Amino acid sequence: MPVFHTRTIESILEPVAQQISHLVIMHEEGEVDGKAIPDLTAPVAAVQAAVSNLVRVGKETVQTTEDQILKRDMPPAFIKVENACTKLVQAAQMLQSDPYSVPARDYLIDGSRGILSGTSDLLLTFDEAEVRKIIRVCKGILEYLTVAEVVETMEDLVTYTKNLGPGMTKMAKMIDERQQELTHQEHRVMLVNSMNTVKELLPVLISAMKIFVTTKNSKNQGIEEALKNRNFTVEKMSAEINEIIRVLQLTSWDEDAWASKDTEAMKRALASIDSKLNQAKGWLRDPSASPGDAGEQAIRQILDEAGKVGELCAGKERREILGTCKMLGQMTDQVADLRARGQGSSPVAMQKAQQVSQGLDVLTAKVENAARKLEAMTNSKQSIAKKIDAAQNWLADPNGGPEGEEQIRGALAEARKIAELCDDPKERDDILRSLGEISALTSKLADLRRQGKGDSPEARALAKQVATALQNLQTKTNRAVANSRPAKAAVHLEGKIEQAQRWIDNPTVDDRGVGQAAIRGLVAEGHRLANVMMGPYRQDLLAKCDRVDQLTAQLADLAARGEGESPQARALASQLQDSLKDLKARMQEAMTQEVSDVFSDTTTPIKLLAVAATAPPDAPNREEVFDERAANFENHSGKLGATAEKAAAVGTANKSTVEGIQASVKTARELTPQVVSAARILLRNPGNQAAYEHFETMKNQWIDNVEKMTGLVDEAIDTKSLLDASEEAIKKDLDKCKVAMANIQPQMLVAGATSIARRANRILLVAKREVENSEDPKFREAVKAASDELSKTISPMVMDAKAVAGNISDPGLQKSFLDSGYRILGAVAKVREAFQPQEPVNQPILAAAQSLHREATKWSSKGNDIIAAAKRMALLMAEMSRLVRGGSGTKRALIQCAKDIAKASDEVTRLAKEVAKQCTDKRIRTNLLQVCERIPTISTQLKILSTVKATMLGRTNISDEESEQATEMLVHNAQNLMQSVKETVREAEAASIKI
Repeated sequence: MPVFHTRTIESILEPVAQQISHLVIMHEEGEVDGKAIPDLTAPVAAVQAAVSNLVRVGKETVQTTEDQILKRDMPPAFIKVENACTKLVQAAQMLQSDPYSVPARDYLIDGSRGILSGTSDLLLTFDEAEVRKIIRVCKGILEYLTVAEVVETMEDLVTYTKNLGPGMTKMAKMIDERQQELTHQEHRVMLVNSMNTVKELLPVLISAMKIFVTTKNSKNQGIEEALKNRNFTVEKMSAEINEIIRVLQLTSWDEDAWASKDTEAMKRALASIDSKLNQAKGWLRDPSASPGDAGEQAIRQILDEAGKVGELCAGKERREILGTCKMLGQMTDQVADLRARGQGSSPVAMQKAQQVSQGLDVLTAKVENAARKLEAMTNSKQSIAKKIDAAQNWLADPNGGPEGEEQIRGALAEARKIAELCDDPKERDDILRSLGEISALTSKLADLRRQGKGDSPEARALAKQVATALQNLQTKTNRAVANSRPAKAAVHLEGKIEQAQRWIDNPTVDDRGVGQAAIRGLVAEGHRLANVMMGPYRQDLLAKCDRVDQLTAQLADLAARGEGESPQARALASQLQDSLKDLKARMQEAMTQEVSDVFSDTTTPIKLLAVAATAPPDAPNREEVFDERAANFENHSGKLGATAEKAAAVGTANKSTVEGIQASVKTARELTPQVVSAARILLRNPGNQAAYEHFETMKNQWIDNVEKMTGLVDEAIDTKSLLDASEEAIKKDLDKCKVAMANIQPQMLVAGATSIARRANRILLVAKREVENSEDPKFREAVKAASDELSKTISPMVMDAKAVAGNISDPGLQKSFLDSGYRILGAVAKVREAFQPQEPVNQPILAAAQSLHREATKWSSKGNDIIAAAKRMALLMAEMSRLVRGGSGTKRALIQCAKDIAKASDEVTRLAKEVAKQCTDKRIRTNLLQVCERIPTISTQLKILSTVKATMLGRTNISDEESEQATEMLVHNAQNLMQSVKETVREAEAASIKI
C-alpha cells in the first residue's frame, strides 16, 4: 500500500506524483480511445531521473549497508523498481517502435503504477530500518531501568546517573529529531508528550533513586515504598516508550491503537462497576430504608457504566446491553414508584428484589465477558505481530537449504492458526476464510522445500510467495478486529453526537454494528446527567431520556419496514435530530449544576482535615469525624472526578484541554489517595511536626493541583454556565444567615461565610486565568478588575464573619452581615457578565442530503471560503465512492477530480491557517494547532491514492482483491478526511465568537 509514515516518503513521492499525474493520463486515451502518442520517452527518462537520485541511493545503500534483512527486501525492491525501469524502457523502446503500437502501448499503465507499487516499498525499507536505529536506543534505556534495581550501590547510581547523562543525549535529540521527522499531529502529540515523560520522570526517577538512597540506612521502614514507587516509575516509563515504539511501528491510519485506547477506560469502568456495587449490596442489605432520591446513586450509577462496557463489545450481546439498560432500570423505576407510597411492600418484595437486581449480576457476567471478548482480542493484534515478524527470523535465515529450519516454519504457523482460532467468537463465517488462509498457508508451509536444495537465491520467489501469503494474512488479521469493533463515539461533544447523527443518516446499508451503539451514548450520559438529583427533576429528564430514545426507536423499527427505511422514515427522522437537540442543553444544565456544587467547597473538608490535624486524633469521636471528613474526601474525588469526566463528556473544552483535564484527572485520581494516606502517615507518626510540616507541603501539593484542576475544570465548561449555579449557590446560602439569625447559630452562620470565601477564591481564580487565555486585552481589564473588586471585598466579609459571630444577638450587626453580604451577589454574577458573551418526502436523499448540510449549516458568511470549499467537500466525498464503484473507462476523472480534493483540503488547511492567526484566544488555538497540520498532510495523500486506483483500473484482468484494497483506502482516508474537515468547519465558529 502507498504509505505516508515518514515525511521523506511525502517529500519524495509527492515529487513523484505530479509528474506521474500526467503520465498515465496518456495511457487511457491511448488504449480506450487509441490516441496519438505525445513525447514520452524523455519524460519516461525524466520520471526515472526522479528515480535516478533515489536509485543511486537505491544502489549505494545496498552497497553501504550489510543488513541482510534489509538485503532481503530492499534489493528485491531495488530490482522491482528496476523491473519497473525495464518496463519503463521496454515501454519506451516500444514507444519508439511505433506511435500506434497499442498492444505495445499496454505497458504504459504500469509506469505510474509499478513505480508507485515500488517506490512505496522502496521508501519503506529505509524507514523500516531508519526507525530501527532509534528503536533499541530507548529500548536499551528501558532495559537500563533495572540497572539500579538490583544494584544497591551509590557510586554505581552516580555512574548510572552518568549512564543517563549521555544516555539522555541519545534518548533526547534523536527522538527530538523524530518529532521533527514528522511535522504532523496524529502521532506527534503521542511522541512529544511521551517526550515529556522521559524528561519529567528522569529526575523523578533520580528522586525515587534518592528515595532508595534513603533506604541505604537499615533501621528505617522504607523498604516497601522504595519498591513500589520505583516500580511505579518504571511502569510509566515502559508505558510511553513501548507506546511510541509501536507508534513508530505503524505506517498509516490505524484501528488497533484506538482499540488499545479503549483498554484503560475499561479499567475506570470496571473500577466504577465495583465502586458502588458494595453499596448496592448494602442497599440490598436494607432496601426498606431508602427514599431513592440520592441512595439510588449506589444503584443507578452502577447501571450506567456497564453501558459503556456494552460500548466495548458487539454482536447480539451488545443489543442485550441496551436491552438491559432500557429495562432493568425501569424494573427499578417501577419499584421506585412502588415507594411513592410504599405500596410495593419490601417484606413482600423478595421475588421483586431479585427481579429489580436481576439486571445487575447477570450483566456482571456480561461485562466480564465483554472485557475478555476485547481483552484477548486487542492482545491478539500484538500476538500475531510477534509471530509475523518471527517468520522474518525464519526469512532472515542464512540457511540456504533449510532442512534445519523446518521447525520455525511450522510452530509459528501453528501459533498464528490457534491465535486466529482464538478469534472464533468474533464471527463464524469469517473464521472459514481464516481457515481459507490457513489452508493456503498450510501449503505455504509445504512451499518451503524446493529452496531446500541449498537454494537461498531462488528461494526469493517462494519467499515472495509466503511474503504475499503473509501479506494475505495481514488484511484478514486486520479484518479480525476491524469488523468486531464499533468506531467509538469520540468522547468529546460532537464526536459522540455526529456518531449519533450518521446512524440516522443511513438506514439501509450499515456500518459494522457501530451505529446501534454509536447513538447509545447520548442516552448513556443522559441517564448519568439525570442521575444525581432528587425525585421530581430526575423524572423531568428521564422522560426526555426514554421517550426521545423512543423517538429514535421508531427509526430502529423501520429496518423491518421494507429494508432499511419505511415510506414514512423521513417523517420521524426529520424531527428526530431536534428531539435530541432538546436533550443536549438539558444535559448541559444537568451537568453545570453538577460542578458548582462540588468543586467550590472541596477544600473546606481539607481545612477540616487540616484543623482536625491540630486537635488530637487520640480520641474515639474526633478522629472518626476527621475520617468521615476523609470519607467525605473520598466522596469529592468521585463527585469531582466523575463530574470532571462528565465535564469531559459534555464540556466543549479543547482537545489538549480535554487531554489536560484528563491528565489532571489522573493527577486527581492519584494524589487524592496519597494525601489521605499522608494524612494517615500524619496520624501514625508520633508527634512528628516535621512530617506534619511536610504534610503541610503535601496538602499544599494537592491543593495547587486541585486549585489548578479547578481552574482547568473551570475552563472545561463555559464559566457563564458555571457562575449561573454559583450565583444561586450563594442565594442558596445567604438565606441560611436568616435562619442563623432566627436561632442562635453563629457557627452555622460563618460556615456559609467561610464557604463564600471557598466560593469567591474560585471566583478570584477564574478572572485571573481568563486573562492568560484571553487576547482581547481591552475587555480583560474588567476581568482584571473582577478579582480586583473581589480581592478587596473578600476581606471585610471575613472581618464581618468574625464580627457577627461575637454576638449574633446584635441587630444592626445582624444587618451588617447582609451589608457585607449582597455585594458578593453584586460581584459573583458581575464576573459572569464577562462570560456572558455580551461585550412524500424522499428516502434515498439522506447520506447525501444530510452530507451536504452537516457543514453547510450554522449560517456563516465571512468564512464562506470554508463553506464554498466545503461544498465540493461532501459532494466529491460520496462521488469518490460513486466513482470507485465506476466502470473500467472511468480512471481519468478518478485521479483527476480526486487530485482536486487535496487542493480543496489544502484550502481547508489555509483557512485553518487563516483562523489561527486571527484567533484571539490561546487555549483554543491549540486545536488550531491540532487542526492546521492534520489537514495538509493527509490531503495530498489522497492525491497520492487518487492515482493508485486509477492504475488499478483499465487493466481489465487485474487482481481486484488488491484493487479493492485501493477502494477501501479511499474509504478509509476520506472518512478520516470528512471527519476532520467538518470539525474544521464547526470549530471556526467555536473560535469566531472570541473575536
